Amino acid sequence: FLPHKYDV
Amino acid sequence: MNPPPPETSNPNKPKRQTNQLQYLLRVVLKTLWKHQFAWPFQQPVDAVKLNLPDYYKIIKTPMDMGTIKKRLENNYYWNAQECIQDFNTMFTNCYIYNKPGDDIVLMAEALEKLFLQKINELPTEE
Repeated sequence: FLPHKYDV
Repeated sequence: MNPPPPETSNPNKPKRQTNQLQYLLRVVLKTLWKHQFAWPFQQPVDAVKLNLPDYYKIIKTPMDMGTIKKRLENNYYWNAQECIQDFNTMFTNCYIYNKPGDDIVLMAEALEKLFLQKINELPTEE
């Protein structure tokens, strides 16, 4: 699922 | 800011080319590097570009396949265990920082499965 790491 | 990357050159460090280390480059790293899920792991995490000011506060032994690749190409390691430790550090960092089941973790899990399958045939040291 959509990862926080790339939620810039 | 980003820290300096892990060391890949050190003239005075004891180092070897062994058949096991050759296998780690030719089979293990090559297999993971070409995978569709390699890309997050092919270079140090850029905490500046990704706006992750906590990454290098949490992760104090960063590791990535770009670093591993350079170390193997330079014959920087002393032994296979040191290189295997770098792979395991890379995976563990991912699982520490990212959320279980998130896309980055899923990617690491796929690479780690392949890692484990390839290191099964690590040759006896010659």
